[PDB]
Amino acid sequence: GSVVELLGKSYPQDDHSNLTRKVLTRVGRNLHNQQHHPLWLIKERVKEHFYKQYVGRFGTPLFSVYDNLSPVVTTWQNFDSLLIPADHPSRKKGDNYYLNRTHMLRAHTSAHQWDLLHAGLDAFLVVGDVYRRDQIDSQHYPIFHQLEAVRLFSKHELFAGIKDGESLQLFEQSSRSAHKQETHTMEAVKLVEFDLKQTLTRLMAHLFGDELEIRWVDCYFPFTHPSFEMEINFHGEWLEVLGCGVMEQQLVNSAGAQDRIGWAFGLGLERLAMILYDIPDIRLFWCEDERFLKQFCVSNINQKVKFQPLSKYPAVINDISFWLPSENYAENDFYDLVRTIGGDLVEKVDLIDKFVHPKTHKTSHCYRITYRHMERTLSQREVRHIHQALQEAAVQLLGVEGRF
RNA sequence: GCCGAGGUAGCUCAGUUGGUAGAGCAUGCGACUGAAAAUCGCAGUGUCGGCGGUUCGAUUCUGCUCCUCGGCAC
Repeated sequence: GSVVELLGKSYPQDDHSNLTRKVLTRVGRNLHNQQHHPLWLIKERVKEHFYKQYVGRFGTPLFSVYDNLSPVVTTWQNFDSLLIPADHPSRKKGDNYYLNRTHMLRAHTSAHQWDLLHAGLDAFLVVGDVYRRDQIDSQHYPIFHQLEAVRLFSKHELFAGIKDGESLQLFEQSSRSAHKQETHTMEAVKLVEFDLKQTLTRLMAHLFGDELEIRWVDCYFPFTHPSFEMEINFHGEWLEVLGCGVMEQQLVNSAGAQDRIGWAFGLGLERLAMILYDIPDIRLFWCEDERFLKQFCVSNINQKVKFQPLSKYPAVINDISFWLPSENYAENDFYDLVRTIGGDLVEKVDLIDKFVHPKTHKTSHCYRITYRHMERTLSQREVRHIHQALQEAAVQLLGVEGRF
């Protein structure tokens, strides 16, 4: 192509330019907004915590969210503004999706970190979709989303609530130790790290509970100094969820906060929403079968769910109707006998009709049992025995008169 | 980035030693039922992944690509 139009804009090409048809379809999909989409939950699920938990100044929260931003970011943005050196590994063409040499599809939300600073925000969140060209397996995929967050602080406030003897210039000419920026102070550092570590420890528990195995491991980031990587154990093996550290000053000073300090952090909604929901193969996140997108109904974000596998095989539906016996009979009783008699491979049951006979005045119910194996395709003959093993069981043990 | 397996009716797949293709589950009408299910009778469906190539003729053979799945690995 001579050019490529993405969002009311067309971009030239070159040996950098490498966007595939496949990938491209996705862009603008903005999944972290399909409301009842796991990814979105984690957004308010996280948007909320911060709303309640923090509010600097009056009733205006300090963490102002941005959930709809242009993935198509310049280059200076995604790399340069974050002090990322030239020829740095992560600038490999076969890792990033470039439109042209100077414009690409943000590899990380950390790309906006600079603009927002410059602007005026001193505290914010950015939830979006990002791309990274790579494999496609259980835990990796062309496209995913990130929730990034950032907070700054005032020199007369970082400390403040301290034995008010202001002999604490939030930063000097020291030196970069594996523990602080050459232009930072231990007291200042140790604090925000606490806040950053703090805010995060707090935020996690809120989401997961307080029975989560979590630790910090030291790491590296071109745009943060003390860098830590929050990992979370579950299933027996420790998994990872985010990246964070204080903010690199140069980065800040360059922007519009020559006299401030702060921390940044961005997490992977797929990662979180995967443990928090027991969805194993990231890919599923792009499934459309009701059997999926719905498992995440709930009238409350903070509510919890536990992914039901979901077999991609022919289902074999049968119906069973019976007249109800007076006085004793509750729905959940019949839902268990089904799940008891030939259960384990039922997937779903629905009440498809409540008929109150006009003359006998006896009630009838019609349940729709959706048989469906997870490994093979089930035959009518294989099933029926099960269904039948419920017709002569539903009677005896439930006290119904079987319309069959 | 590399190595292997594949893209065929809604879903899962089989087949044609090359002459435009099926089985199970699902779907539609009839009977039965207040309405269903099961049951019995009848029926339908696919540009057989996209582009070229060998051949009288390809979904079946070759060459490329796109996509999917898996295994190794940056």
